Parts: sequence; structure tokens; C-alpha cells
Amino acid sequence: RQFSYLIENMARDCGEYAHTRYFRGGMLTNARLLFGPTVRLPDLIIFLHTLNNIFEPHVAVRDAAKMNIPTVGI
Amino acid sequence: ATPSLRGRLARFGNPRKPVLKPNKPLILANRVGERRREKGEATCITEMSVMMACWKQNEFRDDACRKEIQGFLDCAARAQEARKMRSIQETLGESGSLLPNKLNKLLQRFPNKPYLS
Amino acid sequence: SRYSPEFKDPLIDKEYYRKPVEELTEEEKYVRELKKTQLIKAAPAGKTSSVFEDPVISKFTNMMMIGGNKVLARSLMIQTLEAVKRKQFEKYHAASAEEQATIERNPYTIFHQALKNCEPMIGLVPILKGGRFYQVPVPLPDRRRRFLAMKWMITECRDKKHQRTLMPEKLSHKLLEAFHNQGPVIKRKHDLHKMAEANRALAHYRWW
Amino acid sequence: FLVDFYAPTAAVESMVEHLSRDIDVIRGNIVKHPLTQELKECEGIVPVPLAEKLYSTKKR
Amino acid sequence: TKFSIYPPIPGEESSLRWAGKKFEEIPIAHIKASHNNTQIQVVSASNEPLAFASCGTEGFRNAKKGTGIAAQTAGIAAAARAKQKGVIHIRVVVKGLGPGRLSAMHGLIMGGLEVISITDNTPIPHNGCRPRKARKL
Amino acid sequence: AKHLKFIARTVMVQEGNVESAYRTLNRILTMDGLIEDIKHRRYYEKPCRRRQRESYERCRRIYNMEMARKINFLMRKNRADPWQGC
RNA sequence: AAACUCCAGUUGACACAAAAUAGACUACGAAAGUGGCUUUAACAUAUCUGAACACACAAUAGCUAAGACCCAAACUGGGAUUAGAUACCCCACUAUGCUUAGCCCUAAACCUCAACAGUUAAAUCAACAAAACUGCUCGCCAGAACACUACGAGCCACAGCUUAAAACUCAAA
Ligand SMILES: CN[C@@H]1[C@H](O[C@H]2[C@H](O[C@H]3[C@H](O)[C@@H](O)[C@H](NC(=N)N)[C@@H](O)[C@@H]3NC(=N)N)O[C@@H](C)[C@]2(O)C=O)O[C@@H](CO)[C@H](O)[C@H]1O
Ligand SMILES: [K+]
Ligand SMILES: [Mg+2]
Ligand SMILES: [Mg+2]
Ligand SMILES: [Mg+2]
Ligand SMILES: [Mg+2]
Ligand SMILES: [Mg+2]
Ligand SMILES: [Mg+2]
Ligand SMILES: [Mg+2]
Ligand SMILES: [Mg+2]
Ligand SMILES: [Mg+2]
Ligand SMILES: [Mg+2]
Ligand SMILES: [Mg+2]
Ligand SMILES: [Mg+2]
Ligand SMILES: [Mg+2]
Ligand SMILES: [Mg+2]
Ligand SMILES: [Mg+2]
Ligand SMILES: [Mg+2]
Repeated sequence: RQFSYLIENMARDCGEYAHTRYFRGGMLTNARLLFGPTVRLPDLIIFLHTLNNIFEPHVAVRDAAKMNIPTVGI
Repeated sequence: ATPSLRGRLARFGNPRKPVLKPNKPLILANRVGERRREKGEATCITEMSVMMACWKQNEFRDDACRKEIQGFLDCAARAQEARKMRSIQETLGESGSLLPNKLNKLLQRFPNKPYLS
Repeated sequence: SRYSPEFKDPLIDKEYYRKPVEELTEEEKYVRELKKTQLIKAAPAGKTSSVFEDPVISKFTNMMMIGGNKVLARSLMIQTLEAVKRKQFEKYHAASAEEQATIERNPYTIFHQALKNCEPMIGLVPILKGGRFYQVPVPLPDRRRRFLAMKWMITECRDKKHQRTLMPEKLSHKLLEAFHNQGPVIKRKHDLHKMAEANRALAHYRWW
Repeated sequence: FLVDFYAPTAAVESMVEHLSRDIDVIRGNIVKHPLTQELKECEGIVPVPLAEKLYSTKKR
Repeated sequence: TKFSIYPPIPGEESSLRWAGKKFEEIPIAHIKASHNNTQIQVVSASNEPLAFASCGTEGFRNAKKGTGIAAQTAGIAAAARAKQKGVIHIRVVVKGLGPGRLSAMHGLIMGGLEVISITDNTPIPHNGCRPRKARKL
Repeated sequence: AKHLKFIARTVMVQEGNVESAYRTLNRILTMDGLIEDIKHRRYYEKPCRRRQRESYERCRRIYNMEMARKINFLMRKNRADPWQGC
């Protein structure tokens, strides 16, 4: 949360997207229902923080591998 | 200093007989128990014993035991307010230890991990 | 209920509003302004702003009423007050020079004091301890003992021991007996006081 | 009164029976002299870490 | 000086006096708080019986003796027989964890006696005799 | 018996405040363990039952000490949210 | 309620019984087991493994004999509860528990997880419990029940222990 503001601004500055909020189950593995059938998922996910707030791996790390999305992580 | 746990439970490396036989695994939980209810202390009992002792001598007349009755009456009024003040104030008022509901919101932010991830 | 929670009960006190602004405290002043915004319930018929209004005599009339016949209960109440009044005037003309100074002729002062001499101080309340109910002596609240005083007076008169005596003559005789700390209603308070002093060993079961 | 002395092992049982018959001896005990028991040097208290791997790392 | 909770040892001389009497001279109130009764016996420093009272001697029977009201009544009755013999200050020696353990001490105060000390002499063995078997009630 | 009287388990009363002396005395007997010992000695506790109780009391202590040690370690984080809004 | 009433309380004298706290320690010993004090003797083995029966041990209960006796206490007796109560609750008392000398040889004798040596990598592992394996050896086990039985043999054991089947039966346990 400390860096949530900074990351969101950079994404807008570089014409890219961000998700620093609570990850609702299904963003990636169920995008068709949530967004629509013709939705286009990310081609690259950059993890600035791979852990969540209870010191466990972010769910998107595992969900991005299921959707064959390459991940970059610190 | 928390007591040791080396060579206490029955295991394969431990050659000696077990010292402890816990029925529940010794693993901290992610919550604490809810505070129990207190039995409470009866009030105005000393004023209530000298007022019922005067009736016996005065054959249960309320004209000679007036002073005793006031003690038993005024006390009841004071005790009544204290019970009302204590109930609301303790929960709303923050003194010393926290309440289970507020302490379990803090233990769920730093849960105990007995597994690997 | 046809009133909403917003509706507030009315204040019939006539000397409250007249109070000068100079006396109004900061907290009270605020209250007065606040009430303006609030919705007020319509005053019920029973209570007016009269100078003869007595809330204790109105509650005693309602506790005698049967089937909503308030004209008869009030009639009985006023007859009783007149009966207490005429009996004391008869005891005042026939009294000695020094006995007339200690004879109360105001029936209200007699009604309020008679009921206060019957109010019990402690009662028996069943408390559950060890899966059993124990009648432990408990300090009755102010209202409870005020209610019992009225209930006992009305039950005693209703009790069918007086073969052919009208309520005003019965109630006036009981009100004058409790005024002098005599009679069955007073005795009924002692019997409850003798049972709360026999069961004093169980005066710790209660917590409050 | 303390009496430090040297004696054979068989003299203790014979001397404990002599002190029981003397009328001026309230109580008398014979113990191994504490100065014939060297005290091993200590380096200090060794901290003990909480026990680990007592339960399997499984999600119960 | 200050106030210590430890009893004044007899040998060493002190200045603590009660009605001109040393701690040793004060009479003793032996309270036996049992589970179904409470016996009280007041004695002098020279082991001379001054007063005896118990719940049974005060007209209580069976389960009324194992209450705090009966123990207090026996304390008032023992504080009235010893107050006629010149007893004001006492040393309490309570024995037992019964209901009338503290209630008898209050009854002694409601009889005109002033308590200067509270001694506990509850029999505790360093294993000796075997108690009765546990019960299923 | 053979020891001096009025030394052991004796508490003196200050300014006629007997209640405080009895509360003080009862706190000395509970901290030393006499109170519970006197209650467990009323009925014979069989070795097997006493060994089952000592283990339960030792495992509860261990758990309660660690549970308390974590509550005092995480009480620093009971302050207001510094990133309110994120 | 019964029981006792040479009863209870204080003080003092006074054990062939049992060993608060320490012990939040985690030790000794083959196990069983062992937690008051002192003293004496004293705790196998310079490869491992190795027995229902050889050899020596083995909680409690129990037998035989002679002693002791505070308390506890199967049986029994009394009191109460209950539809009944050969039970649970109360009281009392005995065998027994102690010692000595012999016997008996059992246990949920279960840390239900053999001894020795070794590893933490790989396929981690049905589940649960106390993570998963390797090497070597002894012992044991092959549906349930009949069966901690019957017979035989052996044993200071004579209502006993050890070893230990089958037939009828089921399609599950
Ligand atoms: C899958 N079959 C289950 C099984 O059925 C069995 C059941 O078999 C029963 C035998 O006849 C009887 O003699 C037998 N009785 C005996 N005294 N030995 C039963 O124990 C047996 N039941 C059982 N093992 N669970 O009854 C038989 C007629 C059955 O249907 C044969 O297939 O057991 C039944 C319960 O008994 C279940 O209801 C069935 O679902
Ligand atoms: K076991
Ligand atoms: Mg279990
Ligand atoms: Mg000991
Ligand atoms: Mg070998
Ligand atoms: Mg073989
Ligand atoms: Mg065998
Ligand atoms: Mg044996
Ligand atoms: Mg034997
Ligand atoms: Mg006995
Ligand atoms: Mg019977
Ligand atoms: Mg015997
Ligand atoms: Mg064992
Ligand atoms: Mg082997
Ligand atoms: Mg088979
Ligand atoms: Mg068998
Ligand atoms: Mg056999
Ligand atoms: Mg045979």
C-alpha cells in the first residue's frame, strides 16, 4: 500500500496498466465472464512485489502461469 | 522464558520416553478465546444486614430503623449507576488489554504459518 | 405504533417554558433549540396542565379501571377523597384544643403518605444458581415498590371479605389505617419483610 | 561442631552407632567432605532455541 | 518508622504494643473452617480456654452450618464471651478452606474484638496419609 | 509442630484493615501453590491421573507463553492505518 | 438419614505408614520402574545382529507363612435414592496395600512406531497420526468370526499361565 500511488501514476505515465488493489479471484482465469468474451489479457505482468500482505505469493503469479503469461518479478 | 520442547514429544530421534502427551498439536492458532463472564460481586450486603437486624429488635417497624434503611437505599442507587457505567465503558473505553474481537483482527494480519509456500 | 421513532413525547410542564433565557444553561439552551426541529406527539387526554393534576392519583385510577370505564374509576377516586375529607373534619370538631394541630384534613397528603408507608424495601426475586431457582432478597427498584403499594391496596379492597361495603368506604378506611401504620396492607409488607429476612443466607447469589 | 577427618569406609557405620548412644549428642551426621568434590568450571548459560520440525509442514 | 507485614519475633525487642501488651501475650482465636462446620475457640497466650463457639452450638443443623452466615454468628458468640473476660486484641489462626473461613473473622469484628494478625495453619502433609478415593458425583 | 508458631503464613493488620491482610495472605498461599494443593489433597489423585494433569498444565503454559509473546510483538502494529485510501 | 457421643477444639508427648515445594527440570536404569536424608557397595561389552521355551529379570492384583497397622479400601453390613438398584451418593469394617521368606509370571508391559548404520537429494507423501527413505539382520503376519477357546505338552502355577487348531457359518469384516 505504501507504493500503490507511485505505481499507478507510472503506469499512466508510460501508457500501461496497473492493479495495486485486492486481486479478485478470476481476473485472469475467468476474464471472459468478468470483462467479456473479446477481452485481451496482458502480454506481460511485472511484479514489483510478489508477496501479498500475509507474506504469501501473489495469486497472479500462479494465475499468470496458467494463462501462459510471462512474468517479471522483483 | 517459555519452557523448552526439546526431547518432550514422542518422535523418532528422541530416544527417551515422552515428557508431554498433548492431545492438540502445539501450534499457535490465529485467534484467541473470548473473555468469559464474571460471576460478579453482590453489593450493599453490609447495609442490607444491619437493616434486617434492626427489624428483629423493633419487630419490623420502619419508624425506628429509618437510618439503616437510608444506608441500604442510598447504596442501591450508587450500585445501580455503577453497573450501568461499567457495562458500556469497558467495551467502548480502551484501557490496558484489548478485546478478543479487536485482537483477532490483529492476529489475522500476521497469521501463523505451519506450512511452506 | 402509529408514531415514528422521530416523534418525541410532549412536555406539559408550564413553568419550564416560562423559564427566563438568562437561567438557561448551555446544555439546556441547546436542548430547547433542538426540540424545535423534532416532531412532537399529541398530548393524551389523561394529563393536562392543571394545578390540581396529581400523577399518582391518576395512576391509581387507571389501576382500578375495568373495561375502559374511566368515568366510574374516577368517580370512585373522588368519592374516596371526599370520604377521607369528611371523616377527618368529623374527628377535628370533636377533638381537644391540642389534638387539632396534629389532625391532617388534606386527603392528598393522606393518600401519598399512606402509599409510602406500604412500599416494601426489599423483595424476593428467583435467581438461577446450580440449576435451581432461589428466592433471594433483592433491593426492589423505586417503581416496583410504588407499584406494589397500589396493587395491594386495590387487591385488599377488591377481596370479598367486606360483604356489602362500597369501594369509597373501604378504600377510605384502608387509606386511614396505612396513614397511621396499621391494617392488612401494612401487614402484607411486614410478611414480605419477614420472608426476606429468613432467606438472608441466600443474599450473595445475586451479582448486581 | 564440625570434625573434619579421614577414615576407612567401614568406620562410618560403626561411628554412626556410637553417636546414637551418647546422651549429650542431639544429632550427628557424617557426610563426604564437600572439599573433595572439584567443581567443573562453567562458561555460562547456553541459550536453547525453540524446537523445530515437530510437525509436518502440511496444510491441516 | 514503616510498617512490616512480618510478625514481631519474640526475642528481639520491639516497640509494637497493644494496650501495653506484647505480641506474645495477646490471646489467640483459633478458627477451624471445615466444609460442613466452623468451630471457633479463643485462648490466652498461656493456653487457657476463654470462649468456644460453633455453628452447631448456635442452633444450626446439617447444611446450614456450612454457610457464611452461621460462621459469622459463631464469631459474634465467641466475641461476646471473651469480651467479658477482658479480651480486645486477638491473633487469628485460621485452619481450613471452608466457607466460614473469612465470615467468622468478620463476626469477631462485629463483637468488639480487634484483629492484629492473621495466621494460616491449615494441615498440609509432605505426603503422609492417603485420602479417600475420588467420588463420581 | 516442632517449629516456632506465629512466623509461618502470618500477616499483620495495618490500620484495622483486615480485608487487605486476608487478601494479601490468600495471595501468598496461591502464589506458593498451597491453595490448589489443599484442594487436590481432599481426594486421592491416582498417579496416572496426576501425570495426565501435569502434562496438560505444562502444555497450556507453553502455548499461553508463546501466544502472549506474539500478542506483545504484534501490539506495535495496532496503530492507525498510515496508507488510508490504498 | 444412619453412625459416634470417654465426642470435639487448644496445647504437649508420640510410627515397621507415606514421602509438599524444588520439578517451568528432563535425568538414571535393559525394561518394569525410579523424585525425603546420609553412608557403603555399585551401574556389562573397543564390530553389529542374535531366542514364547536356554539364562536372568518383570507394574498392579493374587497365593503360602510369620509379623506390623496411621490412613485408604474389593467383599460384607447399615443408611438413602429408584418402578427396581445385587450400582452410582453417605457411614463403618475386613482381605489387600507395608516388612521378611518363598511363589505366581500377567498388562492399552502402548512413545501401539524392532536392533545397528546412514541420508535429506530424487518420484515429497493414499488418508490420519509423530515428514519421507536406504542398507543389513532377527522376529512376526496373510478374509472375518469360532479363538486371550478345545485338545496335547510343559510349568512350585490346580477357577491358573504359556504355546495354540479345526468343523459348522457369512460375503463381508
Ligand atoms: C452389498 N450387500 C450388502 C450386504 O447384503 C448382504 C447381507 O448379508 C447378510 C447375510 O445374509 C446374513 O446371513 C449374515 N448374518 C449372520 N449372522 N452371519 C449377515 O451378517 C450378512 N450381512 C453382512 N455381512 N453385512 O444380506 C444378504 C442377503 C446380502 O444382501 C448378500 O448379498 O449387507 C447388507 C446389510 O446386512 C447391506 O444392506 C447390503 O447392501
Ligand atoms: K500408549
Ligand atoms: Mg487424543
Ligand atoms: Mg518429601
Ligand atoms: Mg546381542
Ligand atoms: Mg523362534
Ligand atoms: Mg511372554
Ligand atoms: Mg511380578
Ligand atoms: Mg503382595
Ligand atoms: Mg479407616
Ligand atoms: Mg445397600
Ligand atoms: Mg487391615
Ligand atoms: Mg508402562
Ligand atoms: Mg531385536
Ligand atoms: Mg483369520
Ligand atoms: Mg490374558
Ligand atoms: Mg487357556
Ligand atoms: Mg489343556
